[PDB]
Amino acid sequence: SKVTTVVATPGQGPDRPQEVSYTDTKVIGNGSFGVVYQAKLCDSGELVAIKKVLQDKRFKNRELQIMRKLDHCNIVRLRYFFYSSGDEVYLNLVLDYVPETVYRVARHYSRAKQTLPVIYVKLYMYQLFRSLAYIHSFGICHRDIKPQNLLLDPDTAVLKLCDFGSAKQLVRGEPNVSYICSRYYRAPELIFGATDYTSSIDVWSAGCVLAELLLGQPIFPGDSGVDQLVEIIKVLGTPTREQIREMNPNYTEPWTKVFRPRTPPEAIALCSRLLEYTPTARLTPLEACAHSFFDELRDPNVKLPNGRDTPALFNFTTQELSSNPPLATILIPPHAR
Amino acid sequence: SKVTTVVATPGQGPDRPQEVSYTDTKVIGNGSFGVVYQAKLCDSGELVAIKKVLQDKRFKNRELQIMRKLDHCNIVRLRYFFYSSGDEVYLNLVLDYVPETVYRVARHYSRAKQTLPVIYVKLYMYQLFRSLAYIHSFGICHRDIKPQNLLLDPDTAVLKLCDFGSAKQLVRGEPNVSYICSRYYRAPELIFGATDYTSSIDVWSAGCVLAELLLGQPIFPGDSGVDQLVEIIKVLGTPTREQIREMNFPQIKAHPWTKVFRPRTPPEAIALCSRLLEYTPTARLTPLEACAHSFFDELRDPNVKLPNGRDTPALFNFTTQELSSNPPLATILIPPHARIQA
Ligand SMILES: O=C1NC(=O)C(c2cccc(Cl)c2)=C1Nc1ccc(Cl)c(C(=O)O)c1
Ligand SMILES: O=C1NC(=O)C(c2cccc(Cl)c2)=C1Nc1ccc(Cl)c(C(=O)O)c1
Repeated sequence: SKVTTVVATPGQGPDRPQEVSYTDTKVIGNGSFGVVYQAKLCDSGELVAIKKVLQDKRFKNRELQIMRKLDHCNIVRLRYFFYSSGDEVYLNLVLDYVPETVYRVARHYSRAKQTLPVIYVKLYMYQLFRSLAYIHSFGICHRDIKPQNLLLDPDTAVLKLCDFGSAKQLVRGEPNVSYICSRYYRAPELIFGATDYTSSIDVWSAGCVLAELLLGQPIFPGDSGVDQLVEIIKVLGTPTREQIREMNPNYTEPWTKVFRPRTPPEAIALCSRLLEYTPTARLTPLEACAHSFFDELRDPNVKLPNGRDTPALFNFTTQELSSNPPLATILIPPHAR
Repeated sequence: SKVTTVVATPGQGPDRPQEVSYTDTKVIGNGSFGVVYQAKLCDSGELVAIKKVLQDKRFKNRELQIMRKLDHCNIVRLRYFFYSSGDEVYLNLVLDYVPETVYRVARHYSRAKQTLPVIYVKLYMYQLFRSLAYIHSFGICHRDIKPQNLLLDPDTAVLKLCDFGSAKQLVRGEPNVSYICSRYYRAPELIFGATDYTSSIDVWSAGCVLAELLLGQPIFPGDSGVDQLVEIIKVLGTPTREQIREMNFPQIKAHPWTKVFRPRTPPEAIALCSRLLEYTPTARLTPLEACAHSFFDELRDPNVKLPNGRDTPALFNFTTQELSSNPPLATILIPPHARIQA
């Protein structure tokens, strides 16, 4: 059918635009400040997604700047970006296409009264943590970690983090808005309105995703900040004054009984280390990958339930390990090339 | 059949302990910080609600203290309150029982593609505003105005505000937490984390309820603070710096509200919405000023009746306390035929 041709700029490297053509354009949903479509590149016949947002024009788009700077196997990649109109100027990001979301998958198991096999919970959570160790190493915080922003390829078990419309370089000393991050996944300090939060808010969110995958429903639900805190308190106990001071300095004023009996002790151990009141006490993304809960992924014989091999899991780079190099000794198993 | 008898304290009358007996304790759902049961009073065979919450001896119950001082035709009345067993202490509040909530009713119309007949939108919204004018006159802010806390009697069209588990006396100068209020109904200043907010946050919430009833769905939805703001901006335009300062993004302009609602929607309803949903807290109408808005002129008509043939509920029995906010408004709030000597 219809073929659109544009002059787009590659996401990485030399700023040397090239002609790009795509076809079969259908709307595939909705993201942050725009609309995501799916289309097929004519040259390679490969499927891609195209996010499209209105552009300020006398202002540089922050999502685009953060994206042109990332290259990781667990993050959707910016392939190109170009401008289009409708006066109104539109910015178009040409990203990797991924068929499913962790959201929709978990829901399937949920209404069928089934619980996602723990092997997948491991594969998915591990990859999310690698992606976080990576962007954090650049001082970037996603600020919207929730199941809906976790894409999955069903057959390969590869997971990619997406939607960077809320991502931001967090600089010690500068303040940041506290109204970011979706309900159920917001870290306590965000609920208490803190504006001096660090990247550990992403870890709390990830902790909520893990717990949700093991539980079969959100662990800290609530229509208001108050309700959510009541849920959090029911599990982490009441915050000591010291703990309240470390989340937000301007306040105003078991863990096994939580999950079914089958659930592995490691999973619960990891949860408790992620979901902590004190921001500095939560594990770092990298420290999480090296947690025993992921030891099965480091087994040489591990395979997917469909018979296939696991995705790339050990191809760590120096950038990725910068957070804490000595961890390579665990992160990279003996057999791994 | 089982029967429970307890010695409770009247809700407002002088402290003369009364023996109360009830039967049929059945669960009706979750109220903030507790569970609410339904029960039938033995004698009158009248239904009541009983909100049971955990009472930690360290402090006195703030919801209880607030409700004991309240008595208005559009607010749930605290009939009696007594303590009970559990190894913990449970505070029990015997409240008026009302069969439906605005949430459930707007929902039936919603998942069937119809909107609530405007006459009902008027009756319900007006009563909500009276209830707000009243508690605000005491300096109390509900802080959780949403469809689920708006009870309705189907036959009489009477509306009662409930769930005061978040209500608080707001004192100029003292700070207040900003994580109160349910998503979709939070005023901008709350989203921006403000801690010096006034009772006008209840008005913003009420504005969201009105818009929702006219629209058939929430007017400012969003899973995050950011999303909600984008929705608010799409309609109120971008906040000027001055407006941001009084409260404490891809710039968009003023959105003619009429584009927002269905065509057929009354100009008065839209006018009222715009005057309620304002960035500047001090610019939003007061509860009382809202009741006197032209959108409610039909309720002041002497011939007005309910679609089921019945008369409208009490709407003009205003008290001095209620009007304290601005006495001169009585001249409009109390229509002529409501002044005819008996
Ligand atoms: O294949 C994709 N690459 C992407 O970058 C995204 C994506 C997903 C969420 C937000 C943004 Cl900004 C982009 C894809 N998919 C997508 C887009 C919108 C929706 Cl609404 C859904 C979905 O939930 O199914 C998936
Ligand atoms: O008849 C009632 N008197 C009341 O004060 C309440 C009520 C409603 C909401 C919160 C609280 Cl704390 C009490 C009633 N009803 C009620 C209680 C719980 C639920 Cl969960 C629902 C409901 O939504 O159906 C209605």
